[PDB]
Amino acid sequence: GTRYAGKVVVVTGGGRGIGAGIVRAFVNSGARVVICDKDESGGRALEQELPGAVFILCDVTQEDDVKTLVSETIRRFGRLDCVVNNAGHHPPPQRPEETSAQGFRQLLELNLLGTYTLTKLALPYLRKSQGNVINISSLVGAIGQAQAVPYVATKGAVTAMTKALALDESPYGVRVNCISPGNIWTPLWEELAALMPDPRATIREGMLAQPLGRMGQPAEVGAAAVFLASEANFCTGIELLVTGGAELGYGCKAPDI
Amino acid sequence: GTRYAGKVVVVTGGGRGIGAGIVRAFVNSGARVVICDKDESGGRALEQELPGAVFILCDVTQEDDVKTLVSETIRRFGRLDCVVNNAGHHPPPQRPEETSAQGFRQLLELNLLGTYTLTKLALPYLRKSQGNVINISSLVGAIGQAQAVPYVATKGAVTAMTKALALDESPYGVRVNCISPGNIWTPLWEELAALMPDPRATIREGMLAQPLGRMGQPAEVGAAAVFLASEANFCTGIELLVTGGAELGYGCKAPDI
Amino acid sequence: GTRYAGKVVVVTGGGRGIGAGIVRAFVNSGARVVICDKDESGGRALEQELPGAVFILCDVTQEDDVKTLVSETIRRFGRLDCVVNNAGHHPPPQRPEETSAQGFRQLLELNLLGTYTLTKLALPYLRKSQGNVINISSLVGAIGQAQAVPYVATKGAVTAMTKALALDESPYGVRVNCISPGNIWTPLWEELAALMPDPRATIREGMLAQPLGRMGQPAEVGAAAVFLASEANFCTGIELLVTGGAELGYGCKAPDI
Amino acid sequence: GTRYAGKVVVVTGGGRGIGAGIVRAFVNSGARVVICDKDESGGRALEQELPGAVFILCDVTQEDDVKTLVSETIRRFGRLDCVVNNAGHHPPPQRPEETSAQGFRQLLELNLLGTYTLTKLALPYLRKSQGNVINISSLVGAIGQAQAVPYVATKGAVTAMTKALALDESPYGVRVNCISPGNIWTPLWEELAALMPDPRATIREGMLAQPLGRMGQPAEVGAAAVFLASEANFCTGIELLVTGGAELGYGCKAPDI
Ligand SMILES: NC(=O)c1ccc[n+]([C@@H]2O[C@H](COP(=O)([O-])OP(=O)(O)OC[C@H]3O[C@@H](n4cnc5c(N)ncnc54)[C@H](O)[C@@H]3O)[C@@H](O)[C@H]2O)c1
Ligand SMILES: NC(=O)c1ccc[n+]([C@@H]2O[C@H](COP(=O)([O-])OP(=O)(O)OC[C@H]3O[C@@H](n4cnc5c(N)ncnc54)[C@H](O)[C@@H]3O)[C@@H](O)[C@H]2O)c1
Ligand SMILES: NC(=O)c1ccc[n+]([C@@H]2O[C@H](COP(=O)([O-])OP(=O)(O)OC[C@H]3O[C@@H](n4cnc5c(N)ncnc54)[C@H](O)[C@@H]3O)[C@@H](O)[C@H]2O)c1
Ligand SMILES: NC(=O)c1ccc[n+]([C@@H]2O[C@H](COP(=O)([O-])OP(=O)(O)OC[C@H]3O[C@@H](n4cnc5c(N)ncnc54)[C@H](O)[C@@H]3O)[C@@H](O)[C@H]2O)c1
Ligand SMILES: O=C(c1ccc(F)c(O)c1)c1ccc2ccccc2n1
Ligand SMILES: O=C(c1ccc(F)c(O)c1)c1ccc2ccccc2n1
Ligand SMILES: O=C(c1ccc(F)c(O)c1)c1ccc2ccccc2n1
Ligand SMILES: O=C(c1ccc(F)c(O)c1)c1ccc2ccccc2n1
Ligand SMILES: OC[C@H]1O[C@@H](O)[C@H](O)[C@@H](O)[C@@H]1O
Ligand SMILES: OC[C@H]1O[C@@H](O)[C@H](O)[C@@H](O)[C@@H]1O
Ligand SMILES: OC[C@H]1O[C@@H](O)[C@H](O)[C@@H](O)[C@@H]1O
Ligand SMILES: OC[C@H]1O[C@@H](O)[C@H](O)[C@@H](O)[C@@H]1O
Ligand code: NA
Ligand code: NA
Ligand code: NA
Ligand code: NA
Repeated sequence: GTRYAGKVVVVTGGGRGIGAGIVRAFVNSGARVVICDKDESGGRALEQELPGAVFILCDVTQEDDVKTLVSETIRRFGRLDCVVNNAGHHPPPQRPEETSAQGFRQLLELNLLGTYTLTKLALPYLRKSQGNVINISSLVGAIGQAQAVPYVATKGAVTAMTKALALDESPYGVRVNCISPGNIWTPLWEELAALMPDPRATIREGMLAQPLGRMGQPAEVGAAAVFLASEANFCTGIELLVTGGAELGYGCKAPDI
Repeated sequence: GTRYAGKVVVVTGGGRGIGAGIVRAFVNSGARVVICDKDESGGRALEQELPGAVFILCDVTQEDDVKTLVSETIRRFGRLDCVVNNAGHHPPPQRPEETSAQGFRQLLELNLLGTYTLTKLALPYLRKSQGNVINISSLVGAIGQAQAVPYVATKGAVTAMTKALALDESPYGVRVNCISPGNIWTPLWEELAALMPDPRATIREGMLAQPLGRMGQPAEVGAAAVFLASEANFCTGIELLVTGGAELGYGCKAPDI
Repeated sequence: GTRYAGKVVVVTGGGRGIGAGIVRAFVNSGARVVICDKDESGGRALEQELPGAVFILCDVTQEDDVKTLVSETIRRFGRLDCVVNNAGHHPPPQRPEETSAQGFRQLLELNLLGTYTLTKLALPYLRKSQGNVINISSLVGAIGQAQAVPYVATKGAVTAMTKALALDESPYGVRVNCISPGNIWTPLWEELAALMPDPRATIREGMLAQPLGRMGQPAEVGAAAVFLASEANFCTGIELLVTGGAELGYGCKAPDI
Repeated sequence: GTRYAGKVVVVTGGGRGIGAGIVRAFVNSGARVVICDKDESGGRALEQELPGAVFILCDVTQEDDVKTLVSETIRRFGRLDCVVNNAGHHPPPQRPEETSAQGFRQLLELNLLGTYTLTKLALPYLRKSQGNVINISSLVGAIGQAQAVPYVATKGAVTAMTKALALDESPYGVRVNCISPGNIWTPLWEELAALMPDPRATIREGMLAQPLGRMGQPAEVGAAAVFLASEANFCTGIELLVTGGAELGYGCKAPDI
């Protein structure tokens, strides 16, 4: 309850799923948390539930929303120590020929440029506090995924951007790291599975993609985020895998012709 | 002179630098090559110089230019076997706070979406020929670079997109690979160095960033591209490093406090 | 003080350096710790200093020493939750032609087979407790190091072995992870630097190999180990980098000929 | 037929499987090849079949055999340009608790130290010719494999050793690279499958572990080796994946508990 006491954290997309798990983990570590989300429902309830968390409506694709998010965080709490760029989306499975450049641009706006924009506006305050940035990327940025060309590209960009910014901000004492989750059971996972012919079979395949035989939990991503913020003082530019071992070994991906 | 005989290759940004080296390597392997570039000067001369290469003016950020590039390649040569997505740019060094979302969008349009667009329009023809895609990414997508947040992000996206598309096109027999060059001596390298306070010192630092103690040549990237196209039939989704060992070992990147 | 309460941890090479930092971190988390070392001096003092830590003399290259280490841990504390395989050595810099197969075998015995042997003897007890294995590898297993062919090979083996065992033990609920430190200021670092022509210059080069501009501390590796043991329940087979960003960007490793 | 004309290549384990494919590829490129193998049957026949290849009986675990291999290569052909360290073995699947330290030592002797020993004895001659080293590692050194702790560890060591030696030999102009094959259809693959309850099912699983839906061929590893030797002059310390995409995407490796 004291690992991150006295610190102020902003979590984007904090109203449900991984983001809400990260919010809870930081509150449990003693921090004050600003929950950013484009939707009011989950985040407002979380603000009522958790002493030490407050909700600010903010769409990270809207630069003026993000400017207000940062200025209100500083006005209300007087410092900013950690930004967790969690807001993002995975579209339904799409074959490459079914994608469009305009859909790709829109997904880049959320998954990549929203992370870029908040980070940029927050960095002057993170420099003052020797704070840190945590980006939520994805394992599939590293290893690929089927029927997800735009999504995979956006997460490869987030992971690479994390390393570039880590280099640039290292002289100023600001660490920049990312977490790459694998299959985490969240409302997005449940929504995507419900679109499939056999949702239950899709969910079973998702569980068995991990050597551990289950999906991950938001709380497990949250613990990884609290570690990076509060105890990983010699880590910058890392990609922390929270995947249950999905990237390990041979599997079903499809004699020598 | 026969490793890729009878095949038809499109090289974007083929008028100078790495692209021209790739053009030359494919012509030397027996292929017919379409040189795409937004600038006429280098590519037109290359078409006069090389029997088997022709020049088509085409800005890869302009979807209708790219549509015409593909339709003219098919009209003139009757097949398409390999697309090399080489067109790209590295801006001058820029501190993160000096970047803009709009500059970032513009660089994504070239380095990422131009590659996406040509690949999409070419894939129906590559399926017919069991052809392949070669994207020119960058080592710094993998390891980061200072003062280059947008550039690094675009190359992380290209490398990840390569793996996603490799998965999607594997059932159709179309391989998708990338080359990640390190420091290659090209007109872009020379132009960026000339902007620096001490261009000669910048160039010396660039040479010594490699264990091999020199920069790479366009011809060396070209040989790697010809290998991927013509002889790497069990390679898909790989990132072929052509970096002189820059990613190896400890170096100068900046007692325990 | 409660994150790992009630748990029992064995740390090899725990008498000084990173190992002692790991011992301290686990004691501070509420665990009981068995300090294994081949030398009595540091570990015996640490046992007097820390309530909750005890010292067992044990050379991890001697199978019967390791058998007794495990049986005494169980006899004295009734369970085993975590094994930290930290014992290892880095020889002085050696050019490849100055190495020997017999020196290579000896270093494999310590850095690789000692880790293998303790893990094997501990796994029946870790299965009962759903415990975990933490191996201390090295960044240079991943990126290489000059004048260290045998050492680098042993750490590449440890990191790979970690992933293999993670796969094998996943059905039994036992996680297997590794930490790859970069330059950590330890008595070994100080001893190796003292052998060099200009020890102070060697130490300065070591600090500047990190974007953060300093070396790491044993306490920072220890915090990473406590995270992996106590809060990383969806992590198995990962390589957690604790390197200060040394693997990022271009540096001094040595125009196109 | 001229890419590697006038050059002299040693291939260990060249009598069958991948090694024989590499021998054939180098002969087809114009090189003279010394086939090293511990067994006479395949290699002697290959020497009769291929003008430009000769067979030398040599067990790479026996230092005096390897000394004679190098001295006879120089005596008979007057130079040495490339060493391909292909000899190696994969034991039958073994659960971790079924392995032994002594079995692990024996596999290290072949897969790791045999590569080390030939490389060491060859390097004085490779320096004179600005030649290169190609080690045959494995994809599973990078991603792990089930029931193969010793094997995986040996290949992680080979890949890491490749990078270390690349650093050390870069000032002398000698490149050191590795190839990491995935599932390649070889007599070893066929022998291991025949040990399983349902060999045909094991082979089908092996094919489907690749997005390409087949296993690789020795000839495909051979083409990769010829590329590294003859045309990859700015590549050193790389790991060239010849895996059919097995490392890409999610698969079958085994809702959030
Ligand atoms: N669930 C997984 O398996 C998984 C795996 C790897 C990575 N990720 C990443 O984790 C993050 C969270 O995923 P999730 O599964 O929890 O998703 P989710 O859809 O359950 O939750 C996302 C939250 O972000 C909010 N959000 C979306 N767009 C926003 C915007 N423009 N501005 C502000 N808030 C916005 C949503 O309203 C929602 O509350 C995403 O970046 C995702 O790419 C998820
Ligand atoms: N030079 C290096 O060290 C280096 C290193 C790693 C990666 N790369 C990548 O290699 C590629 C080539 O780089 P280079 O150094 O040869 O650059 P360059 O600037 O010398 O050549 C690039 C060529 O692409 C053309 N081009 C640019 N924008 C275009 C567009 N919109 N449409 C069509 N053609 C366009 C240019 O006119 C030029 O002829 C780029 O993708 C770059 O990111 C270069
Ligand atoms: N210091 C670094 O920069 C660094 C970097 C990366 C990895 N590592 C790894 O971290 C680990 C600890 O390194 P360190 O710098 O603290 O070294 P150190 O030499 O300061 O401490 C090592 C400890 O292990 C003990 N030990 C050695 N051989 C042993 C054996 N056979 N049985 C039992 N105990 C034995 C020593 O007596 C000593 O107390 C090693 O595995 C090393 O390879 C260190
Ligand atoms: N087959 C695959 O799927 C695969 C995948 C990845 C890596 N590899 C690696 O490729 C290499 C070749 O494998 P393969 O499948 O062709 O095996 P193989 O068993 O079919 O052929 C190996 C050859 O090496 C020889 N050899 C073995 N021990 C030797 C020794 N001590 N001295 C000299 N020669 C010796 C054998 O007699 C044989 O001719 C090995 O290093 C293996 O680990 C193979
Ligand atoms: O959101 C999904 C996902 C999964 C793994 C990742 F690493 C990641 O970043 C996101 C997801 C969920 C459900 C799905 C269902 C079918 C197909 C794809 C699906 N993807
Ligand atoms: O274009 C450059 C570059 C270098 C390495 C890469 F891997 C890459 O993709 C591109 C470059 C050139 C010259 C420079 C000069 C100063 C700073 C950065 C520079 N970058
Ligand atoms: O022990 C050293 C070391 C450094 C980095 C690592 F990643 C690692 O595993 C071990 C070390 C110390 C001091 C030195 C001094 C000179 C040369 C090498 C040296 N190596
Ligand atoms: O030799 C095998 C192998 C496979 C993939 C690799 F990447 C590698 O280095 C070696 C192999 C063959 C057949 C098998 C059959 C069952 C289990 C494992 C098997 N392994
Ligand atoms: O909807 C799937 C899961 O999403 C998670 O974020 C919630 O914490 C779980 O209660 C829920 O089962
Ligand atoms: O401008 C730098 C270099 O660019 C390369 O693309 C050209 O082939 C070289 O002739 C030139 O020296
Ligand atoms: O010897 C170098 C360093 O080693 C570390 O393990 C100790 O904790 C430090 O007190 C010491 O300065
Ligand atoms: O035994 C499996 C395969 O091994 C390869 O090395 C041979 O070239 C093939 O003819 C054979 O089918
Ligand atoms: Na509240
Ligand atoms: Na022409
Ligand atoms: Na004590
Ligand atoms: Na012959």
